[PDB]
Amino acid sequence: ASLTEIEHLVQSVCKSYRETCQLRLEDLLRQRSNIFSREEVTGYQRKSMWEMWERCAHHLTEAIQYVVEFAKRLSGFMELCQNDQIVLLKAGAMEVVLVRMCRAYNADNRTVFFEGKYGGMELFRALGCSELISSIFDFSHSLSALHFSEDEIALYTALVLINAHRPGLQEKRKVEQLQYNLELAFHHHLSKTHRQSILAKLPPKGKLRSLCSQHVERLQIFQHL
Ligand SMILES: C[C@H](CCC(=O)NCc1ccc(OCCN2CCOCC2)cc1)[C@H]1CC[C@H]2[C@@H]3CC=C4C[C@@H](OS(=O)(=O)O)CC[C@]4(C)[C@H]3CC[C@]12C
Repeated sequence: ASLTEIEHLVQSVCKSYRETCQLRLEDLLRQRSNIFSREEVTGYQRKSMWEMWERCAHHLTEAIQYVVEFAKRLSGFMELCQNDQIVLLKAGAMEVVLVRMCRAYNADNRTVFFEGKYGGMELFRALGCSELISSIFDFSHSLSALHFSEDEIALYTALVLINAHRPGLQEKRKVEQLQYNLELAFHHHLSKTHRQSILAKLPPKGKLRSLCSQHVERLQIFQHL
């Protein structure tokens, strides 16, 4: 790859990310003081497990659909075979959503933007799996310490998705090549902006995977990508 190719790849990834965010960062930041009242937190906790899962499942489906659009606009992804596109999305879409969450996360009070306001992990009590939700909130907290720019999140999430070690891939070296060009792009961007230090601070692949619920993987969205 040339300097021109790598610079064009950086631009493509960052443009795709920009066009596939549901919410604008500036709006998310302005809304930080808009926190659910105790009455509203109560209302969420009052819902049945099913009622809460129906709401959350829909929001996650939408989030996943934005990740799919992100992938489609990523230079090189649509050139991979259909099997591999699907394998990568199945294994990585939720991981991308969990990274994207830090944009909607407020480290100051440990809240996430959800249905129009900020709320803590106690909003999600009716779902059960309290340890997992805590672990998810802890994960966003750790990511928040890095102070990612949007271009950084864009390049990092591209690499979360384009992982040549996902079991079930049928063009392994082709995915390896795209992954490598994305590695070049990410490392390039970080060197030029003097941000190489974040490489050592990024959570490992295994960490992201452990945060993905079985219940998410069973959502019908994964049969209709
Ligand atoms: C953390 C939360 C829970 C996830 C989870 O997995 N919890 C474990 C669990 C527990 C029980 C369960 O259910 C059992 C009940 N059973 C199941 C079997 O059937 C019977 C009932 C299922 C799962 C999720 C839910 C919604 C997620 C938001 C959805 C959308 C966005 C927008 C996006 O903006 S953008 O600009 O970037 O695009 C940024 C991200 C953000 C903020 C998301 C952030 C994350 C959130 C809060």
